[PDB]
Amino acid sequence: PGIVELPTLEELKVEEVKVSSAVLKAAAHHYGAQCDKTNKEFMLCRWEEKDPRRCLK
Amino acid sequence: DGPEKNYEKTLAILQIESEKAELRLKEQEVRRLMRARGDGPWYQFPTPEKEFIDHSPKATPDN
Repeated sequence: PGIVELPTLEELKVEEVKVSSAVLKAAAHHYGAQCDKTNKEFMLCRWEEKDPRRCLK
Repeated sequence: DGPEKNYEKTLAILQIESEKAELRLKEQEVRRLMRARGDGPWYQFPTPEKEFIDHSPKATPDN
């Protein structure tokens, strides 16, 4: 069939959090309190568009 | 009674038998065609029901 179209390393290039899981769990509740709008937008687009390549932004 | 009664009774019997003959030939053709390509009421083989499919959002987003 057709060739699968997936983004490149430049499109996937973002500097990440180099943060341990214990640190994330310590900051977890306030992260879910303050950063909830962007997180909910990303989760909404993830369950709306099942393709992960449509939610890189 | 007379010969015309037997004559017309024979006509009615022949009409009924000829109609039964053509109906049996047509139902043979109908059954053969419908079994060959099931698109009418008969020979409708089953298929799993869509009503037992979960459509709620799930844990994995890629569904």
